[PDB]
Amino acid sequence: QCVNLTTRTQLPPAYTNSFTRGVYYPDKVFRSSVLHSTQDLFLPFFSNVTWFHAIHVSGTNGTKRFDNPVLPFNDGVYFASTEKSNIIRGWIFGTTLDSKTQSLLIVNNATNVVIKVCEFQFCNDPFLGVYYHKNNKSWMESEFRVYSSANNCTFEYVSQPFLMDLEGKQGNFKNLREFVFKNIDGYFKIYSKHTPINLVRDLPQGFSALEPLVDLPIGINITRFQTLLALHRSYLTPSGWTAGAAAYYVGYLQPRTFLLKYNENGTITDAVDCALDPLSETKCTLKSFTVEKGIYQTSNFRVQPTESIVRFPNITNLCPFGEVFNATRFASVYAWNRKR
Amino acid sequence: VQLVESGGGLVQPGGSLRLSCAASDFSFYDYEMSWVRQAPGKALEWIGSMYHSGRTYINPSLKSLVTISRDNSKNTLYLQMNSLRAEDTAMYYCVSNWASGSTGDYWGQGTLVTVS
Amino acid sequence: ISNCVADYSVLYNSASFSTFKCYGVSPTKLNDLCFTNVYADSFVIRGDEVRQIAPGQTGKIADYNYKLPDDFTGCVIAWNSNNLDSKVGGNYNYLYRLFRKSNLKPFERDISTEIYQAGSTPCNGVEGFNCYFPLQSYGFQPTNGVGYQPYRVVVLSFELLHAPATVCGPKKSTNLVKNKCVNFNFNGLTGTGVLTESNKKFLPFQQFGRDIADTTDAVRDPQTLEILDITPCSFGGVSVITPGTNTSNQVAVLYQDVNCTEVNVFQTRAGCLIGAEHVNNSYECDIPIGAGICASYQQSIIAYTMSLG
Amino acid sequence: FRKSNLKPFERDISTEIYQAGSTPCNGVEGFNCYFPLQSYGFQPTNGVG
Ligand SMILES: *[C@@H]1O[C@H](CO)[C@@H](O[C@@H]2O[C@H](CO)[C@@H](O[C@@H]3O[C@H](CO)[C@@H](O)[C@H](O)[C@H]3NC(C)=O)[C@H](O)[C@H]2NC(C)=O)[C@H](O)[C@H]1NC(C)=O
Ligand SMILES: *[C@@H]1O[C@H](CO)[C@@H](O[C@@H]2O[C@H](CO)[C@@H](O)[C@H](O)[C@H]2NC(C)=O)[C@H](O)[C@H]1NC(C)=O
Ligand SMILES: *[C@@H]1O[C@H](CO)[C@@H](O)[C@H](O)[C@H]1NC(C)=O
Ligand SMILES: *[C@@H]1O[C@H](CO)[C@@H](O)[C@H](O)[C@H]1NC(C)=O
Ligand SMILES: *[C@@H]1O[C@H](CO)[C@@H](O)[C@H](O)[C@H]1NC(C)=O
Ligand SMILES: *[C@@H]1O[C@H](CO)[C@@H](O)[C@H](O)[C@H]1NC(C)=O
Repeated sequence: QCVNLTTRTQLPPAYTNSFTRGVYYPDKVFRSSVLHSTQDLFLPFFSNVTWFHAIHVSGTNGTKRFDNPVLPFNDGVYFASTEKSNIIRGWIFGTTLDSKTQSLLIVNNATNVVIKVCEFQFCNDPFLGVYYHKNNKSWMESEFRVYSSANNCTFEYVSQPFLMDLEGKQGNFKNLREFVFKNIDGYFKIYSKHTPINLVRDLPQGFSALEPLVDLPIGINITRFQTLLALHRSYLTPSGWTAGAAAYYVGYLQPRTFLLKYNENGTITDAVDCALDPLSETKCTLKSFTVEKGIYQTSNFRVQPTESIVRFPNITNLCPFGEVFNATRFASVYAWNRKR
Repeated sequence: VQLVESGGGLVQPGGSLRLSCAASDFSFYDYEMSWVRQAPGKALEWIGSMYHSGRTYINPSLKSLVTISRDNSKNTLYLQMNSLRAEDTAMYYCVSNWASGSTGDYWGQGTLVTVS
Repeated sequence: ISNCVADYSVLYNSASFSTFKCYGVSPTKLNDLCFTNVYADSFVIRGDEVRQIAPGQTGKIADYNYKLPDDFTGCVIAWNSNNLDSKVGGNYNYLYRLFRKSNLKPFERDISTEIYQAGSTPCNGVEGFNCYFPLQSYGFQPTNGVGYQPYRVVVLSFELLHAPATVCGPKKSTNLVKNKCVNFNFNGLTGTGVLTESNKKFLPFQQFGRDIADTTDAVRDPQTLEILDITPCSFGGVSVITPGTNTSNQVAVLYQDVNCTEVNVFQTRAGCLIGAEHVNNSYECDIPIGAGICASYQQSIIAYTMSLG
Repeated sequence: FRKSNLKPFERDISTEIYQAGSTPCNGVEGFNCYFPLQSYGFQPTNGVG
């Protein structure tokens, strides 16, 4: 609770490669063995995934540092996280990062998920208040240190918690939870899916057709967000915060055009962009994943302008609307005192 | 505890008893204090009302019978009852913000008022 | 109140209220009329002031409690609480106010109990000459008239903010039939067709599905979670086989690709042709029909199979 | 109020009491069956509209 010990880590994002990530069902419509082209917000393939590596255990002796800077939310963001444990408690979507404005919260509270958007009272460090009561040996789960106070709650959500640990095998899965959070037409949509990974750290090259979970009609616009981290009070042992280490990934969504290959069960099998390279853009025109030999006409190239220039007359003679709008006496109806 | 009460037990008719109603801070004292009764079958009857603005408006047939004193160290209220009657025999509560309903108020432990 | 289902229909018939005053909102259509937010406001008002719950009539209460705004979005409701709040002896619980700095504006919780003057002389912290108690109490007696009886009043006010609607109660439902042309309305999907059991394999987040060219084929009812196929029931043009008015008058009519079991009668590949008998012979016909079947008039219209030579 | 809408250029003279609530009146005056006709109040210093 309220631990400001970073002092070293505001590193530039170490961009890596995302091979085939960020594909989703942008609808609730079943399609069987057909190819559909959509104009929505997607993550471009092979793009720079903005890697904000989480708490850094630089290995000499501990030295854990908080690595959760407050990040902007233009139109849509893609999230990836190994999260062997539930290090990240949730998200801090808001606008002003202060009081007098509502902010959307998702809290892990690993018995059930409580999505709340309310008026809040930003503390020194927003994290789930997790201290012992000094009795019952129970960690706290209060937002009273996420925000100094909570008031005027317009939405509360109760359901099964988002983060499921289905490993049960002492690793070798690493459970790369994938999230994209999209705010369109005053709504809020939560997408996630759990997948197994045999790789060490790099994202796999496989395809992850991810299914939506819930839609939120909050209506509150978000332009800025922060992520939560685990915190636990130390003990009387021969302080202790943020047990373990994590690694968190961020990707920004842009309006691109995809064509989605649908299996005969309605699940997405493949996806090809229409703006990366000419071959992929050629497949979009023919609406097929295989194109025979020959020559195709796809689109046209335009030389974009570089700047703007304005040329207006140099006179600055200050038109006399003062004596017309504020005239001493407006003329009669049949004698129009026209003033050129 | 944010709001609590004190004093009570057995009240001697005719005498003076220095009842108390402690708390944790003065910032929680919006907007009213009140020492009321909820008799079985009787409608809402409020015996006291200490206001946030340092005002005590009571039933004209009761305010003469009631002494008023407000503290800020422990944020306790001093009130004295004399010539007691059996109509006050209930779980005598110190309800802060009694008129604010049963969500912005605290109900104390309670006591009894009996006449031998 | 936000994101909840309002049972306005049960309110009208559950019991009897005192008055139901609506302006701009019809009472019966509140079931399907939609707002954004709902406010539940709790009121305790004297019987004489029950008719005074309206913009234009004031008093000791309406001038200093909460002025009624000119932007009402909702209706007032009250009921008789004489058996619960009226008794011989009176009640002196709920607060009055005599005079303050100014009248309380609509929707302003000026709950404070500061000292105010009725005249012009200062109070100096002591209430007295031109400085009176700004708090008093009700009085209700059953031996008095109707205007001096206690009441419990609850008034609803709504919102129409720039946000998606959240509070409406759809108490509308209908049974399910199959193999008939039905003008179904499945959660906003409106159309006509025959409902048949399907063998498709959906996923538990897909409301419906469309196969090709944006045409709906399977729809999932959101009550028991079954996938139902959609098919527009039989249609087609009607053509008349005639030998001409001058020659004769008997005619035979065709129904394109329509089974006559759903409508002499002869079954052909282009629908059941009625009005002509099918002959087992085969002649060089003149009027073509389709799929090798034709028709000719030689003293009734008779259908053949084309004889090439 | 009315049972339904009015056809173009239609006349209404009948003023029979009809159901306006939830309880069956069967012609009984009072609650849930409103008297239809109402009288306006036109004051010289009334509102602009
Ligand atoms: C729950 O209800 C309201 C929103 O649902 C919140 O009210 C907002 O916050 C302030 C408290 O009312 C208001 O500012 C007050 O009003 C005017 C404007 O400056 C000033 O006269 C007051 O001094 C000012 N109060 C202070 C301490 O400065 C906001 O105007 C008001 N905004 C809206 C849209 O209502 C409440 O804050 C909230 N309840 C609590 C306890 O916080
Ligand atoms: C999903 O598609 C695949 C084939 O494209 C199918 O999955 C298996 O198909 C066989 C065919 O009989 C079935 O016997 C299996 O039961 C299916 N696997 C499982 C785990 O059920 C299937 O037709 C489609 N639907 C599914 C898997 O639910
Ligand atoms: C990622 O960023 C670096 C510089 O910041 C740039 O050189 C590189 O081209 C980018 N990678 C992609 C796929 O755009
Ligand atoms: C406007 O253009 C230039 C200014 O650089 C100068 O000749 C003069 O100020 C103006 N010339 C006109 C009005 O012809
Ligand atoms: C006209 O007169 C008013 C007051 O004298 C002044 O505020 C306003 O700016 C004037 N309008 C213009 C176009 O000058
Ligand atoms: C809907 O309600 C009926 C009875 O109330 C019940 O039989 C049915 O199982 C319910 N279906 C769902 C998806 O809740």
